[PDB]
Amino acid sequence: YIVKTFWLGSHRQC
Amino acid sequence: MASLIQRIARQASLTFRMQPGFPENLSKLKSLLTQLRAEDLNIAPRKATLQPLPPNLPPVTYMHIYETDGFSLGVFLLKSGTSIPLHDHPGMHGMLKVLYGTVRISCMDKLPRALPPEQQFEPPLQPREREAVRPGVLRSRAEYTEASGPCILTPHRDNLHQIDAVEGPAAFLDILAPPYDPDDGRDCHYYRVLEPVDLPREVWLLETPQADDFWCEGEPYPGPKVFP
Ligand SMILES: [Co+2]
Repeated sequence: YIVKTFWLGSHRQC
Repeated sequence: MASLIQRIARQASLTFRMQPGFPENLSKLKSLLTQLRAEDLNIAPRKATLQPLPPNLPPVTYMHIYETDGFSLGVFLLKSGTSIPLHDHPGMHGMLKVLYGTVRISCMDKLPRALPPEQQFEPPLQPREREAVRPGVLRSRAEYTEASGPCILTPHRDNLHQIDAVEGPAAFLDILAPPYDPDDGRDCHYYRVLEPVDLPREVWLLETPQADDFWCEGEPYPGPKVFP
């Protein structure tokens, strides 16, 4: 899934 | 009286709010990070398991400490043999301080000139990739430990980096200013450096999706908290 993070931007967290 | 991590957060807020006062504040921030140790964050050094990494666990985890509109502050923890693959920080400053272990940091920048038609890489590229490759400069590749100073990147220099854990797990504290903001045009792009068919030397760069074997999951931050 995609999460918008402060530390890695648009990140696929899987 | 204040914990070192609170003092770092305060000084990051003063530094990143080049305007007048910025260099002196940035220097003071680097001096604070130089003093930081893993124990100041209640993070015990992690050593290798000597076991393979199962498919369901991430290669890297992240502890968030604080973020404002001006900066984000946290810790990345790399397992043995893992990396944060080559990526950029558009319009962004960044600092890194190793807490335990050893990392190799390769630092590059994008230089746009077209690939010469005869140019060849191994493995070979698809036609759409040949059209997309862009020139870059590889500026440094060195190893850093907790005894090294902080590593700095700016919008215009060393803006692309790759971080490899060397001979076991490693962790580092990162400050990013401003934070990434995909909705505002500041996203994290990944790249491949291409091997044609020392430093600083010219390389070729190909923007690429986030690797299938790289992702990062959060874990709780155990150290003293940053308070408003
Ligand atoms: Co980075």
